[PDB]
Amino acid sequence: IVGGYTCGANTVPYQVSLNSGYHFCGGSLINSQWVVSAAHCYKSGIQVRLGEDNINVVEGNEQFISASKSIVHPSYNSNTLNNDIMLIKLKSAASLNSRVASISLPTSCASAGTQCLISGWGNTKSSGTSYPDVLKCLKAPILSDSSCKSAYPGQITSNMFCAGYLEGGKDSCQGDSGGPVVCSGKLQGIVSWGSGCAQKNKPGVYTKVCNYVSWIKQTIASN
Ligand SMILES: NC[C@H]1CC[C@H](C(=O)O)CC1
Ligand SMILES: [Ca+2]
Repeated sequence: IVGGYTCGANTVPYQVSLNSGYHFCGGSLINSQWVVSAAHCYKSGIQVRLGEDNINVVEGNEQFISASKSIVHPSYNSNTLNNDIMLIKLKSAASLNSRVASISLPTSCASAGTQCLISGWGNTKSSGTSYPDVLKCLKAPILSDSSCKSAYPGQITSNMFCAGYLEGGKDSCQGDSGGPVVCSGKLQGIVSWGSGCAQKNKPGVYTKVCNYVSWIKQTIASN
């Protein structure tokens, strides 16, 4: 997260870290057994880390649970990142508490201009590299579809939206992939892709979760 702030320990209790020897992506807990992340975060051997603040220090509220299965969206296209969504099942149910909590799925899509919270352990520098260790947060609005498509002509599908600031300075960044965009208490986005971080006219692009709620619910119910 570039241009954000330190969330505060466990203030985003649905935020998870995906770990394969090291943190490599975010995700969002949607019930005690299931996490939603980006399909481009897929790999084998994932451990889901819940209740994290400092990802380099055991602080006492963590739960580390291996994934038993991953399900990439059937229509995911790795070249264009269309349908950049994946479900991860936990081998044992998380113990839900005030610091480890699920986020509700959308009942409808959110409007342009709605303010959202984006969070993650990614790079905090728009030029160069610095990783923060504690969870960073950013308040950012959903941008109009026309401004999104103007920023990335030929690349935005109906399964994507932009959020952030066309003037730059505040954005998601490397290592935030797969993490949440929450608006009005619902998981509306997944950190998906962009061009650089916090550059003018290059906002972050997010998977449009509201298009996937039926697939999420049916997939969880059958797996
Ligand atoms: N600034 C958006 C940001 C989205 C994730 C991406 C990635 O890490 O794959 C990097 C760019
Ligand atoms: Ca920790």
